[PDB]
Amino acid sequence: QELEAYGISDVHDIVYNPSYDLLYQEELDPSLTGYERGVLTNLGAVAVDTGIFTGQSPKDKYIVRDDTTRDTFWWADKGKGKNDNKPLSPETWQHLKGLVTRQLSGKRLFVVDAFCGANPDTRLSVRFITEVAWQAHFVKNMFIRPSDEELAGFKPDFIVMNGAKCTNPQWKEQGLNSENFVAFNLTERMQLIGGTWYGGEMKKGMFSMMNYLLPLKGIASMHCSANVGEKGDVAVFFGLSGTGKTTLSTDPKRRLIGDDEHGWDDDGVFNFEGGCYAKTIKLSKEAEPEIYNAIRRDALLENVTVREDGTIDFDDGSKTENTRVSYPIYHIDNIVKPVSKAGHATKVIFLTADAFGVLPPVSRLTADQTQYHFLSGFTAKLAGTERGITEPTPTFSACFGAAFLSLHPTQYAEVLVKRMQAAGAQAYLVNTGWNGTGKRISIKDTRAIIDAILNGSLDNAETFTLPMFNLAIPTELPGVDTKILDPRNTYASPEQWQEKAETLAKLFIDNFDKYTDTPAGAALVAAGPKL
Ligand SMILES: Nc1ncnc2c1ncn2[C@@H]1O[C@H](COP(=O)(O)OP(=O)(O)OP(=O)(O)O)[C@@H](O)[C@H]1O
Ligand SMILES: [Mn+2]
Ligand SMILES: [Mn+2]
Repeated sequence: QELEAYGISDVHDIVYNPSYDLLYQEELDPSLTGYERGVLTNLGAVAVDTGIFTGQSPKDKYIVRDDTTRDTFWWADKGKGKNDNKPLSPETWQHLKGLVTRQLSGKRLFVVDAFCGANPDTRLSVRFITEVAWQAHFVKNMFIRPSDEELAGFKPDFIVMNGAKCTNPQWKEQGLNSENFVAFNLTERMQLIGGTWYGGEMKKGMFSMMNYLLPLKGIASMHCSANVGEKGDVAVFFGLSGTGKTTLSTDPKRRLIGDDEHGWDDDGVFNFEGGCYAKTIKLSKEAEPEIYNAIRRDALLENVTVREDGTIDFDDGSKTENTRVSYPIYHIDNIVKPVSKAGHATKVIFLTADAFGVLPPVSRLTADQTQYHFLSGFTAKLAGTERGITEPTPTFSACFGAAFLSLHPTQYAEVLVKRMQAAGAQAYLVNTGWNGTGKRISIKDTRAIIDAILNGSLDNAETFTLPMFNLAIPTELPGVDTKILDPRNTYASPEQWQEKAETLAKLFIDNFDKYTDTPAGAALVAAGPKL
């Protein structure tokens, strides 16, 4: 009846609000075939393969262009910086909606109702529809699980229909990138998924919608982790994928607010999600004990290698480097509860994994440097590794998450700065990546830096200015190996560091030029690196 209103017909079996026990038994059903199948690991958690897609597909992301979105969305084709917000006609949207609704017609469907956003005043009431048990599990893990009371009066104001099993044969004619699609309609308030089974598309899809609606009513919407000390002091950690937001916010000395998506309104910082989505490549029990410990029944492992005897080879990246596990946030012992939110952040930390080996492990940023490095959104990676090559490859992703921005970067920078100023927050840049050794800084050294930021040690330290990037760096910090604080010390000579710094400075300078078409942007150039 109600499923019909969405266009899904002849649904025989409806599993509304599936329990964790039911999801466990659905995933291990021995008659499942293909990518629906789960296998039980010795840690008690079920592991699945997500299919050919093992990460987001930005090239398949489309947003319907209509009178509601025309003048507010950050469109990929309106010459305002590179992004993945590709415009979609309403007519083609109706075609994709027919593909997905027909695929889900005549099937057994899982329907998960959940919240995106910790606060009733700004949260989305999302209804997720799928025919794959582990997809419903993923959304039960990653979104906010309502109370029985909230379920009774649940009134969806966004529908996500996951049609991973269907594809679009009309895509060439329609000007699309492939037979797969991840599409959003703000008029009908719906997300459609076709071709990719990857659960991340639903998580980041609703993130992108929050990123669109929250700043339009004065609320920051942020790609960050967040935690809070006993005294109520809040830290947020920005950064691109793989830079350490989840690894480093899971800190037994802090209460976890969230690991990936947060808003910032008049009362403080608040988590969007009900779970965490940790990377498991090379996962070390000794280095990341709380994340490791979260891997138990009700956690959902993705694309890991599971041996015949049920043990996991966390080292094996053969399916993908992006091996993951999701778990409800209460699989972490020390968290904020029952509501994932706290006060205003006073520490704002930009994580970056600098494969060029130039940036210092830690530096406290000026106000202009904060805006400069927020708009720049830099990280890099050794792309040549499988070829035995050191191909440092830069990524500049505005606000440390341009793939999920629905508005222009400046709109996120503006509201972040307003929130920071009102709170007297301070910002820091942390290289969680490489130095002159050609190896990453150890997790142990990085946690000690984060400690030094949070407890005021770094603020009381004697500092000097790193040349070129003009970053204030400490001579020493409690519990941190002193040699690494100056990035020049791990090369044969400061001159060898300088050669790489000049290379990276020019990358930053070229990237930043697109923000200088305003007076404020051009004024920020002086805060960036100077040859
Ligand atoms: N010094 C370090 N600091 C943080 N992480 C490190 C360090 N050295 C290695 N790592 C590894 O880098 C990865 C950090 O990934 P993490 O899951 O924290 O990324 P993220 O910022 O949460 O990304 P996403 O937004 O995609 O979820 C982990 O695999 C971690 O084990
Ligand atoms: Mn993460
Ligand atoms: Mn993320």
